[PDB]
Amino acid sequence: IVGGQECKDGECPWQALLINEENEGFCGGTILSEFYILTAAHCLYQAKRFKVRVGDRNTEQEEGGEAVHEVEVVIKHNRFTKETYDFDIAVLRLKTPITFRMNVAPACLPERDWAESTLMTQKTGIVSGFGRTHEKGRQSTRLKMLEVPYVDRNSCKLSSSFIITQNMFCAGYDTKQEDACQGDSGGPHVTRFKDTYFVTGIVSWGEGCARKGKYGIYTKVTAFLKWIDRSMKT
Amino acid sequence: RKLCSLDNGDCDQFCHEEQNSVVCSCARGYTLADNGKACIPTGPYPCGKQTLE
Ligand SMILES: CN1CCN(C(=O)[C@H](CNC(=O)c2ccc(Cl)s2)NS(=O)(=O)c2cc(F)cc(N3CCCCC3=O)c2Cl)CC1
Ligand SMILES: [Ca+2]
Repeated sequence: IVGGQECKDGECPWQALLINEENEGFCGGTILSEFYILTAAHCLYQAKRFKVRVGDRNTEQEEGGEAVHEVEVVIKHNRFTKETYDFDIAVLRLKTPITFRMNVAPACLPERDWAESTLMTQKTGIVSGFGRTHEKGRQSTRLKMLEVPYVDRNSCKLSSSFIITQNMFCAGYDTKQEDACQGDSGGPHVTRFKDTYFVTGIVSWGEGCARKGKYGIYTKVTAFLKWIDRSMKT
Repeated sequence: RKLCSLDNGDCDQFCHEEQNSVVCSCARGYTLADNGKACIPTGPYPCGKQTLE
């Protein structure tokens, strides 16, 4: 996260972190239930083997909310193409259940018709992660959040040097140097309604980070709600 | 605005206009109250709520 605020105790409990073979986190995630984690599809080609850590706020210091889980069944969208990043969605079924607590909680999956009319018409959303603090920078040792406004789809298409598909949406600022970045990838974009946070987006991509006239591109989770629902059985 | 468009039909969470009349539903880990509008947590740490506890 370039700029923004840091997640205090219990503020971003749905945040998951995918850690490679050398203990280091490479991607973000979202807790959907005690067995399931939501992430971007492109995170699967980052490393050959990974696990999921929950309740982390500091990569250096062991927190006490930290717990590591092994991924059992990896489910990727069979239409994900890495040339357009279309269908950038993946589901991770864990071997052992997640204990919900301080810093560890799931995020609600919304209903398709309601979210489009209610959550998508809200002013802002919240993105969080352990990503880069600058475009050229390094991973953040601390968990950070940012209030990202929903960007009009018409302006979203005109700013992008790449295709914006139906399964994507724009969020962020025009010039204000605040955005998500590399490492935040696959992390949570949640929207608040009556002090309850619902999953709306997955951190997918952006032309660099915090560039003027560019926005954060997020996987439109609402276009995949039936697909995720099917996954959360076996 | 009308119904679900006007103040979410007075639902805590999901709203759908089921025969003009508003019918509310809740996310997993919640249960619908007797008023049919509120969402009540099943246990500790339900989805969506910040765990300041
Ligand atoms: C593998 N990983 C590399 C880093 N990455 C990027 O999008 C980078 C840095 N920016 C970001 O990660 C984000 C910025 C804003 C949000 Cl939200 S995520 N922007 S980038 O220009 O360096 C970049 C890297 C990359 F690997 C892929 C792409 N894209 C963008 C979509 C079109 C095809 C493509 O390869 C792009 Cl634009 C996500 C994917
Ligand atoms: Ca820690």
